[PDB]
Amino acid sequence: MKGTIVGTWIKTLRDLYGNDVVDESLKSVGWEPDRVITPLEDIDDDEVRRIFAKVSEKTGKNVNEIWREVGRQNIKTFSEWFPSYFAGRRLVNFLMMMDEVHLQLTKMIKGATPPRLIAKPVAKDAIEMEYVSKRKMYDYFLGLIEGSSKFFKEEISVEEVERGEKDGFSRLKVRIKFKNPVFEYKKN
Ligand code: HEM
Repeated sequence: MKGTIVGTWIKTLRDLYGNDVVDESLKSVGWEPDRVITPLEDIDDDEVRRIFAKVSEKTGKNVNEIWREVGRQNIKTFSEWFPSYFAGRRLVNFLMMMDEVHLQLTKMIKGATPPRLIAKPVAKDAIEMEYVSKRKMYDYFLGLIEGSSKFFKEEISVEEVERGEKDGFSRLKVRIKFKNPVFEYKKN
């Protein structure tokens, strides 16, 4: 995982569960509770999974529940660290932009494996978005969508069409319906 993001996660964990749970979880994996993660640092994914498992243990919450909660809250952390991506944006616009954003923010890393998040209109008031990644972070993905809905104050309906692994990649396809029309048919 890219260091910058793991950093936002540590902060989000502190905002949700407190400094004691977080400092202890970090120590459990050999980290200094106040460790400084550089932007381009490549934090091992399992190491992050071990931190979340420890948070799970200490909080009594299911680890998937924690990822879901971190995803909802991390949007707020994101708007504070990367305000430029939210500045005068609408939810549909924000989401359609994500696949490109993840590519741009990892292009400086050789062999980068960002999640693919291709989205496409499928109705005047709905889009289909497919999470594709080897990391299997379904709940984080679903939580970020829910958190995004809350940030932009735009109500949505999220239908999980399919989830599973195809050719080594975990995939989750959702259909996101908005309260109002957001698309119009136009000449291709
Ligand atoms: C403007 C806010 C956002 C920024 C700056 C951002 C940035 C990033 C970056 C740099 C990574 C690390 C990728 C890697 O190390 O390979 C990441 C991971 C991830 N992002 Fe975002 N992201 C944002 C919002 C979102 C949203 C809204 C979604 C979902 C629709 C999303 C889905 C994910 C997921 C699921 C991962 C976890 C890694 C994986 O599953 O492979 N992100 N994000």
